[PDB]
Amino acid sequence: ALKSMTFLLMLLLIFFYIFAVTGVYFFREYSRSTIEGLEYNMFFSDLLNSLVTVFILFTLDHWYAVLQDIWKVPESSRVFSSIYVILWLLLGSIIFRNIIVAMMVTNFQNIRSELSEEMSHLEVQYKADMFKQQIIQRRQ
Amino acid sequence: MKLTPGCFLWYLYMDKIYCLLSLRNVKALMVYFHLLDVHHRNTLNDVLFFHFLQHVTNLNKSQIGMIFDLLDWTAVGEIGFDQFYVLICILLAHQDHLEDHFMYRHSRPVFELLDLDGEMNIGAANFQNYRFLFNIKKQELRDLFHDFDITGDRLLNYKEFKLYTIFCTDKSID
Repeated sequence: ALKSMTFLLMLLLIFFYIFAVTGVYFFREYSRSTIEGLEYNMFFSDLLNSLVTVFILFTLDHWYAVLQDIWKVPESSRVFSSIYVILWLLLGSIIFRNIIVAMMVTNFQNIRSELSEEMSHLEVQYKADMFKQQIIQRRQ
Repeated sequence: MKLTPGCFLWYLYMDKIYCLLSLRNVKALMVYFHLLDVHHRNTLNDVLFFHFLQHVTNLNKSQIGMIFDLLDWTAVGEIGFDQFYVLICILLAHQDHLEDHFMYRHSRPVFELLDLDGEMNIGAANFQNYRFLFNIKKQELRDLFHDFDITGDRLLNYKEFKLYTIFCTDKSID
């Protein structure tokens, strides 16, 4: 399986890279604001913090609460930012989870396929062996 | 008798399967085997076999040990005189160009020498042992194995091996 992980892994990490670096300077006014009462401020502060928080969005834990904690930013009619992060989390999570489970069950499929063709070839060889045993017996 | 009827028939088969039957080749092989076997107990030690191989063919120690292990099917730690004669006939001055065709012709069964497992299937380890015994390129051996493995299960049947040997002999003759 991990040998078969060739291109999908770098596709996953490069989508992570592009989406994280896009979302760095999207909720910039979340961490860079003068609001005293906030507790998810550090999530969107640094580039490494951006990687960690978009990984959190990828894992999809408390995305509701993350969105309400970013709602303390002045709502600019949600025209670009909230739809961007929601689309990113949903698309990335479902597309990558689905693609990995699909390719893993495909790996199981061809494992069983090569196993079954091996037993079929063994059965064909056994039939040929038994037929040649009849041929040899009649040849004596 | 002329050194037993079994060896007489073996010499007759060798003369029928080879263009030249030489002169007292079996007698020279028996003399060398008697010289190697100090105790004359119809067996030779691994050290004596390695010394004889290094003195005659100048083979490597690992190659000599692998050849001795392949020849000693009984796994008793010793090599018999018949096994030593069979190995000498299989070598048959392997540096010669016609020796490659002689090895391609192999013997009457011409399958058990390659099939060390004996289950009518030759694996990658057996192919590597054959390529160590007789000089052949790794890429050429891989191509030959890929051509022989029609089913893709990496197993060589007796009929497929015989057909491949016949095709190789026909290509070499033509």
